[PDB]
Formats: sequence, structure tokens, C-alpha cells
Amino acid sequence: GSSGSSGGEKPYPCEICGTRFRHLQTLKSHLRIHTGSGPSSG
Ligand SMILES: [Zn+2]
Repeated sequence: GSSGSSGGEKPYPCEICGTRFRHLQTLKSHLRIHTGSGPSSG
């Protein structure tokens, strides 16, 4: 259906893949594995 908040667990769905995260601040860090071509971020 619609995309956005959920209202329970991981109301902050990822933008790259989609994997949600209990908290937002956390998700932002989950984007590190998504973007990072080279010696940066691994
Ligand atoms: Zn993701």
C-alpha cells in the first residue's frame, strides 16, 4: 500500500534497500554499508 511510518517496531524504513530500524539515528548509520565505493567505509 502506502510507504512511510509503521507504528510499532522500526517505524523508520531504509531508503536504499528498505530494512527498517527500531530508531532513526541508527538507520542513518545503516546507509554506510550501502554507499561507499573504495577505501572509505571499508
Ligand atoms: Zn538499507
